[PDB]
Amino acid sequence: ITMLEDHEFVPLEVYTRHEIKDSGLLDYTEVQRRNQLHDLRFADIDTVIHA
Amino acid sequence: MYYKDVTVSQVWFGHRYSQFMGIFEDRAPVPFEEVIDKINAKGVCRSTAKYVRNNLETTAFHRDDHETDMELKPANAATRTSRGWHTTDLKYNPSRVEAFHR
Amino acid sequence: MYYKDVTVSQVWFGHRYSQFMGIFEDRAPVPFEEVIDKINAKGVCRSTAKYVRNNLETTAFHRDDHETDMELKPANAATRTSRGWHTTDLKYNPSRVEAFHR
Amino acid sequence: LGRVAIAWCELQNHELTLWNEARKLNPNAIASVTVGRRVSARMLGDVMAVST
Repeated sequence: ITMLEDHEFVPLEVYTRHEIKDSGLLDYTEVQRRNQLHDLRFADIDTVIHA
Repeated sequence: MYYKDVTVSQVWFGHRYSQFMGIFEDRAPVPFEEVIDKINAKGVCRSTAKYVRNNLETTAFHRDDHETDMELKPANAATRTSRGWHTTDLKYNPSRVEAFHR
Repeated sequence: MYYKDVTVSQVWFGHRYSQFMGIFEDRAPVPFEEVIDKINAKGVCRSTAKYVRNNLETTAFHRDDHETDMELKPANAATRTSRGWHTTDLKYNPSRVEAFHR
Repeated sequence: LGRVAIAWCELQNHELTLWNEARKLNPNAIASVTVGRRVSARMLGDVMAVST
């Protein structure tokens, strides 16, 4: 009679939540972030021209 | 992505102070020849955008002046922003003249 | 969120019947002083919107009239709707006059 | 299963006395079974003397 050896069950998952989220083509959060930062990045939202 | 944010705004200049009446924001493509010659090689871009909206061919001149080639420059860095580029930082608006829809 | 839905519309008034030619919907911020004084304390809001859009300072007067302090009132309750507020329920449109772009 | 193994070792060590008595009784059969082949045993004294 031989004792059953100790076993360690490492965490395992084919699809983590990060890659499950990245599976979708477009993410609304990222798309909206880029589209709303577009104005700030490619234009001046503070300079005021009066003439 | 090589596009020109063609935007046009109609502004009421009132008896005392200004007011908007519409901003037609649009994204316009650029010719293959423009990308090959001016964008990639010389690092510049034209002040005009020849493109087909609404089954019609249109061009818009930056600041409504004659054709010129602005020097393409990097965009100001914001939080979590990759490398972008834009020729103009401000946006042209009509000069104030009384009681005219400019 | 304290914003003013500045919407301006150009309407054709034909000899027989009317027709739209554009509705510039826009959301405009309000001054800190306006929020502190008129919104929180008196519970009212101005009929104008001092805000800078498209690198220009623009104001819109509600119903295109002189400035007044409209009384803020709760929005009509719809399904699964939280507590909102708005000064005006209708939206002003130009009076019909023949063969004019108003 | 460790309890089973301990009890089995105790069972062998505890039946060793029965096995000594059985060797004293029927040496031929006891020696044959212990060895694994049918053999004939004689007066052990203190250790079994066998012969194929």
